[PDB]
Amino acid sequence: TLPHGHMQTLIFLNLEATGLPSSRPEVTELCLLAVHRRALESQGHPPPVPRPPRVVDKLSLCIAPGKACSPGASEITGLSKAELEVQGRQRFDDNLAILLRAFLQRQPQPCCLVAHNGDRYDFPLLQTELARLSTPSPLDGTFCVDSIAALKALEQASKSYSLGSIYTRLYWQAPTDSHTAEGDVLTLLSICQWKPQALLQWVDEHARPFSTVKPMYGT
Amino acid sequence: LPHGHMQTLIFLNLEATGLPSSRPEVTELCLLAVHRRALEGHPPPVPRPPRVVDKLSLCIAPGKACSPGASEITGLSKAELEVQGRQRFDDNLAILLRAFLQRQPQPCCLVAHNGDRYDFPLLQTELARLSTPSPLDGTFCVDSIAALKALESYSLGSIYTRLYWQAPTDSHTAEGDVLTLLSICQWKPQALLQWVDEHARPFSTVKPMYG
DNA sequence: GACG
DNA sequence: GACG
Ligand SMILES: [Ca+2]
Ligand SMILES: [Ca+2]
Ligand SMILES: [Ca+2]
Ligand SMILES: [Ca+2]
Repeated sequence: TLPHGHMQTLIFLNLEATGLPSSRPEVTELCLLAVHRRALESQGHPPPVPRPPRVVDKLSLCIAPGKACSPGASEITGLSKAELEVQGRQRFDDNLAILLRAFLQRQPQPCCLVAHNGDRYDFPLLQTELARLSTPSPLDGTFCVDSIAALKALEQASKSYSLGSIYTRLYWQAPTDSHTAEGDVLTLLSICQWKPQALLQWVDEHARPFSTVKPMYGT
Repeated sequence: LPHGHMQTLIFLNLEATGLPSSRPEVTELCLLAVHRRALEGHPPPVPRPPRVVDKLSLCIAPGKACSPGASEITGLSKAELEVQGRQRFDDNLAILLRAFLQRQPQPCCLVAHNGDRYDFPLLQTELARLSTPSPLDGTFCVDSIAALKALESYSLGSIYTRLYWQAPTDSHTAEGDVLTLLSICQWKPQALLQWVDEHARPFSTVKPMYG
């Protein structure tokens, strides 16, 4: 049975940040890739890496963080507080929320955000970020799900579950453009398309309200 | 230097229900915003995109059906966009576009291929029906066709293949061709910037495609 | 042209 | 572990 009905659109979501949870990191890059459920509802071996649906909305943004990028974040992601400021990137701010709001508003409701390790990373982090704003959270009315739980579940029914490992186990290919918000969100879409009807249903079953996610750290 | 140095280039691409004759409406819109400073052999390797870009890509339900030609080459149709729940070109889109523009240093200059004859007049027509003040007012625009001529057929693909001695990909998706456009524009970035600064014109002076 |  |  379904806790909240059928999610009308899935939003694959990926972030880059200044470091790992222990460093109370900040967002530096954010990608959203909105897909309607019909899009998710395969010939050959190894299985062709699936084409993205023809109809998707994509938002990819760069974000000046209020603190330095740890050296680790800098070398994996290719970003730095200093370069984003050279390119005049604005921070995680009220206008970024209206933007998110308007972007989310264009999607059939309700939404379900899907991030890889989202339960331990992107969600709580996004939650922390948004809590600083005075604009109402534009996420409070969405649902979320962590695609590590999904892939486990799905593979089980037919080992490492990091992004690339799964993508490589599934497709016998290397993921491209790793650690760019968009780059890795696409690879995430690829593995979620592995069994669309099965993932799509696993999502409906496990979706939970974003507002019940705890912030990574406090103010 | 009529309008100072553009701080942001926003490469712009659309899909639509057809060609100007048919009074088209927009079905797909893609914006690729690159800061000025992320723009400052043989055959030349296709250039890479800068690490820092902002991208917005949206499918839009048109009010009129697609012409058979527009469906053919774009893979889109009113019915599909609708059944998949795409909203119209509405006030919220205007609010979204604007929020996106607000994140860039000014002045922004739009860049589109044959934009003076297509995209710009088309967008202006779409935006004139809205109660929101246009988010594009105060922006600048330029036609990458004039740009590429001045720098050197001038179809998008012709140019790409002529500069990089190889084939484009992902045609007639708003994003597919916006990326292509990005490449040929970075063939000679510095020369491009200088020409853009020189020929940029206020979007708000662009006549509507139709009324 | 050259844009869909 | 897995997220940067
Ligand atoms: Ca991630
Ligand atoms: Ca990543
Ligand atoms: Ca075009
Ligand atoms: Ca196109």
